[PDB]
Amino acid sequence: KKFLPFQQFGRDIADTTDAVRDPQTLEILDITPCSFGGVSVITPGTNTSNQVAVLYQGVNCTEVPVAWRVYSTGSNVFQTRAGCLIGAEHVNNSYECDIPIGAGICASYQTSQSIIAYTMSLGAENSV
Amino acid sequence: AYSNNSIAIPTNFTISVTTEILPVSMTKTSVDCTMYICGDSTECSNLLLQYGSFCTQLNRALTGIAVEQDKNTQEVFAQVKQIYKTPPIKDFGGFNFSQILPDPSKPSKRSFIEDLLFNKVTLADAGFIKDLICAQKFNGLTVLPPLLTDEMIAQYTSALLAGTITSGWTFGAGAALQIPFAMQMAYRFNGIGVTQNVLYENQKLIANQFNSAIGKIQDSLSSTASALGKLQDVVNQNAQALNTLVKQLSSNFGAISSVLNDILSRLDPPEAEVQIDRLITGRLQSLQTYVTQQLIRAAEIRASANLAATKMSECVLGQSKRVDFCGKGYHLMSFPQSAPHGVVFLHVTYVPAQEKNFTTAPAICHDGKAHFPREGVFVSNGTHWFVTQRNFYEPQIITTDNTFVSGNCDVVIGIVNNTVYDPLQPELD
Amino acid sequence: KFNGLTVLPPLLTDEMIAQYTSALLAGTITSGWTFGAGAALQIPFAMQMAYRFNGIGVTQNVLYENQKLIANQFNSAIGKIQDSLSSTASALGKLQDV
Amino acid sequence: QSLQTYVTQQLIRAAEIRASANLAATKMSECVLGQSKRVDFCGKGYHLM
Amino acid sequence: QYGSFCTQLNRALTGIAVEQDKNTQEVFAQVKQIYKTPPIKDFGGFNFS
Ligand SMILES: *[C@@H]1O[C@H](CO)[C@@H](O[C@@H]2O[C@H](CO)[C@@H](O)[C@H](O)[C@H]2NC(C)=O)[C@H](O)[C@H]1NC(C)=O
Ligand SMILES: *[C@@H]1O[C@H](CO)[C@@H](O[C@@H]2O[C@H](CO)[C@@H](O)[C@H](O)[C@H]2NC(C)=O)[C@H](O)[C@H]1NC(C)=O
Ligand SMILES: *[C@@H]1O[C@H](CO)[C@@H](O[C@@H]2O[C@H](CO)[C@@H](O)[C@H](O)[C@H]2NC(C)=O)[C@H](O)[C@H]1NC(C)=O
Ligand SMILES: *[C@@H]1O[C@H](CO)[C@@H](O[C@@H]2O[C@H](CO)[C@@H](O)[C@H](O)[C@H]2NC(C)=O)[C@H](O)[C@H]1NC(C)=O
Ligand SMILES: *[C@@H]1O[C@H](CO)[C@@H](O)[C@H](O)[C@H]1NC(C)=O
Ligand SMILES: *[C@@H]1O[C@H](CO)[C@@H](O)[C@H](O)[C@H]1NC(C)=O
Ligand SMILES: *[C@@H]1O[C@H](CO)[C@@H](O)[C@H](O)[C@H]1NC(C)=O
Ligand SMILES: *[C@@H]1O[C@H](CO)[C@@H](O)[C@H](O)[C@H]1NC(C)=O
Ligand SMILES: *[C@@H]1O[C@H](CO)[C@@H](O)[C@H](O)[C@H]1NC(C)=O
Repeated sequence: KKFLPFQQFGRDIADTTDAVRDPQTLEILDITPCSFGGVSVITPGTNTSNQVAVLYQGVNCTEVPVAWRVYSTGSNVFQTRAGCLIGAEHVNNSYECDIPIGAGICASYQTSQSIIAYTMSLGAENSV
Repeated sequence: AYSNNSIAIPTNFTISVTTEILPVSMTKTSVDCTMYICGDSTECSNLLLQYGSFCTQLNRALTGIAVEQDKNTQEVFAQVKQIYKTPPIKDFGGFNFSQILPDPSKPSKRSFIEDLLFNKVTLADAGFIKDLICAQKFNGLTVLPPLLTDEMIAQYTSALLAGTITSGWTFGAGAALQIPFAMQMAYRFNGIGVTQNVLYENQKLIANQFNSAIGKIQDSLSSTASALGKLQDVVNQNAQALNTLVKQLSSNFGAISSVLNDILSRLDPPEAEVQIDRLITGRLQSLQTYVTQQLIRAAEIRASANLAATKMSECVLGQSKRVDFCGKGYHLMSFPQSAPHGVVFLHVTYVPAQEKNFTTAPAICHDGKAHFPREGVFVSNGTHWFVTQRNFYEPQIITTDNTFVSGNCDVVIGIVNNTVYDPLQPELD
Repeated sequence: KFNGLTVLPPLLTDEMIAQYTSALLAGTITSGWTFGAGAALQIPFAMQMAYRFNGIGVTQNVLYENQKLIANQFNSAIGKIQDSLSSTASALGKLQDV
Repeated sequence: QSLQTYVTQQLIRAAEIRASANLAATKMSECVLGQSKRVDFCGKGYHLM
Repeated sequence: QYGSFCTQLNRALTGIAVEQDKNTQEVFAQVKQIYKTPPIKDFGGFNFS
């Protein structure tokens, strides 16, 4: 941004500063908020098992290791258009949707049992 | 020109195609209290715990709306659970469906008209992994992606068309049963009361009219701007509401300042509380207003989505007889297309034209007997009498195979004299 | 009214609505159900009733032999409607509630 | 606060009236401009007009 | 010092006010020619007066 020589700040629609001028070396710095988002826990019933997977919404995976932490070791970290998914492994088959994660992805609990994530299937194919 | 012995009958017809747009869903949104009100402040949070469970309730409400949206889409589009395909050879009797069938030369296999529709509407907040966009987002406001991507809805729509044109209305009741297309159309005329030999003798005419009507839809859509107002309104309203919510963070509500870090960096706690409390009250009221109006809009959209599901079941998978439910005229058939946040129906309909004048009568007295039409009506060409069907002028001689007898001819008001020809006697003649 | 409160007039006056209704009746009784699908095509009234019995599964024969009986019953029914309306008070509750 | 209460209740009533108006439009279109076969949609008995 | 409560209230009430006229238009404007009934009233014995 080209602060003119007489200017000092830059404000937001909600009256929050988002640029500034360093009072010693007169240069312009942008200010950006840190990352935030929800946390979704995906579970089969407690009657069936005590295992879970975790979804960090709208957050690129790298920043989860940056910031309980007994899962982020991973070995099965996966990046979906809905966020960063941890604790579930990716298969190549397509089934019908069981628990909806979003953006076309669902997850289920199956086989030595685990939690798998796949792309839902619309139905069988047929030619008249 | 009403009169008590005059009738008017059509002599030609016209095939009409028209469009209808319906909203189905809207944008899923999520808001976080403790960020919207007390951003990054522990004093404010401890002050907010004294209100109990307002914020849990707000989150539950918004989540309910968010789920209901996906339910809406599922009801409207998932009417079939096999993905039919159309054969490679396109001998459809002379009808041309090129502008509504899928097109492989695009990354998303959408047809021509679906591309026009997707370029007409200017959507925002797509929600996928990431301008007023970020200014909004920086305050606890997020947008979630829908469950069905835009490339799956297109598959559903192409399945519905392929089924409709290769099998008819049978795939909506059981297994799909094939049948040539021209014979399908003959059935669909017997549906509206026109004899079926009218199609086999005017087949090229009908095909040409259908093709031209599709062409006009195409250009009229490719030119005019305000076709899709109904969808744009939804988008606009959502954007506006969200914008005003963000603006309300600049107000004082009577404190010394609208910035929370200034109140915290000047005064000592026992006097900072008196000010922070005022800020909390104002902002909490702002959220409640937002959530209430969102609930009411969601109810409206649900009503519209149920209507669209009914039209899909009754106009596309069958042939409707309810008047003006699937267009103006006598319904023949319909085709679906998808548009951003909604659906578009193309209704194909039959409209008579070229009418003429005749004189009529209710019955015929022959030998002290009264003959009535089995199906049709008696008309006079000026000197002679004929029977015809009611929707298309096509006269025939009066015999004892297309009339039936009942009573003598002393009681009907307006009966006329003529002769009724017996088919067997000329064989015996 | 004297505290910021106002009432606006509707766009369609009460004579335009009456014109619309009279148009609908005239079309219905002179042409049948054809004016809702295209151009209006005329047809005598008795024959239109014969069609409308064929619509419910009764032969059209039945009407032409019983025409005066049917006409009389229709007229009497309309008469009862009007006087019953002219007598009882709470017919229109649904509107008064609004 | 009094104004906000007023406006909210008015919005809900308006929604109810809209539903009723859609029903009336359908009855005009199907009972008057045609002959209906849906049972009890246009009265009790077999519909004529 | 409260900002935009009043623009919101006026906006809501205006929305309702317009929707009313939309309702009436939908119900009654089903035709777009104004038919007339003939001067002679030979309707077969029925009486619509
Ligand atoms: C059937 O005949 C009637 C009566 O001749 C026609 O109605 C007349 O049409 C002319 C031309 O527009 C008018 O000047 C007369 O006023 C009409 N008569 C009445 C009573 O209104 C009618 O046009 C004819 N049908 C067709 C299809 O032409
Ligand atoms: C169906 O109609 C389309 C028109 O949209 C026809 O495709 C056009 O065919 C002409 C004939 O040479 C070409 O000049 C155009 O460039 C074509 N348009 C497009 C968009 O490809 C198509 O041929 C018709 N179907 C059949 C079987 O003829
Ligand atoms: C029914 O109407 C159609 C359409 O007007 C008539 O066919 C058209 O005739 C004109 C002149 O010959 C040309 O536009 C074409 O020959 C036809 N149009 C199309 C689109 O094919 C037809 O003649 C009319 N029916 C009768 C019996 O006259
Ligand atoms: C047709 O129109 C009306 C109804 O049949 C008749 O005029 C009046 O209608 C009332 C309706 O209750 C009846 O009491 C009478 O028939 C009439 N009242 C008076 C005071 O005259 C009219 O006579 C009927 N017949 C004709 C030829 O129009
Ligand atoms: C599941 O939990 C236990 C098994 O762990 C079983 O006894 C119980 O009946 C089950 N309850 C339900 C609701 O499935
Ligand atoms: C995630 O971040 C890495 C680097 O931080 C970047 O290379 C990658 O493109 C990002 N992916 C997404 C989906 O944001
Ligand atoms: C299996 O999945 C991997 C990525 O997970 C992909 O590269 C590969 O093409 C898939 N195999 C098949 C047959 O689809
Ligand atoms: C049709 O009417 C004319 C008189 O306008 C008549 O000459 C002709 O015979 C009639 N039709 C037939 C098939 O005779
Ligand atoms: C039709 O109107 C004429 C007019 O004079 C009349 O003579 C006749 O009885 C009426 N009814 C008919 C022709 O059935």
